[PDB]
Amino acid sequence: KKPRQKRTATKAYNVTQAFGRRGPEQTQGNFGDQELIRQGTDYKHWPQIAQFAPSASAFFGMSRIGMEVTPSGTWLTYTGAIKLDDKDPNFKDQVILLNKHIDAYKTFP
Amino acid sequence: KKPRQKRTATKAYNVTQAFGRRGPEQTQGNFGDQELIRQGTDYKHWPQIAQFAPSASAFFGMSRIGMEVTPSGTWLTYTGAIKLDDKDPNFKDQVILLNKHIDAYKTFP
Repeated sequence: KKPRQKRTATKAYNVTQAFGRRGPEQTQGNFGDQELIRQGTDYKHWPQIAQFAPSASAFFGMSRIGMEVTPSGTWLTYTGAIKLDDKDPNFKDQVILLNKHIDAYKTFP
Repeated sequence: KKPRQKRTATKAYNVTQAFGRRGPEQTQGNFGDQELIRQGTDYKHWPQIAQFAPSASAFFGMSRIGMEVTPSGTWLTYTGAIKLDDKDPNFKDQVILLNKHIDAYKTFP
């Protein structure tokens, strides 16, 4: 189907199916509690997470972009940081929501 | 206008105006030669670059997401990698196009 970076997780094709298991390794995603993992973009608070994701123009404009070649193939690398607005009246709710998903897999039964 | 991560660069609002000057530091973008800097999404080969940009779902599914509280504010950190298809006949040209823009800023004021 679609290249991995263009996939959209849903209830029918979830975060694990599209992007693999959450874990600690540099190759793994770490974001998502059990609800977000099974629902993807169907998750009730998805829009509040998607407001932090970069447009294509911002992805290539804000990030440090590189190319790394490994035994698995050729990779476009990306790093960066998005500053939350502490004058956003939703700031405190945004922190709480991001805190619920970052490394949430560590607590899974 | 838009938050930084949702901005769209164009000739009318360019990569420097939207995302700041290219540079070597951690929250400095390093991507784009003078033509892409000037034109943003009006760049003639923008679709060949944007094919590698992640969906919101993939950005939060693939990336390693962190939160840092520093003297400057609260930051959402992100790292990851997007696999190129080395079997795509277009692979060689994709690599040339990306490398044209990665760290181009080092060659001009």
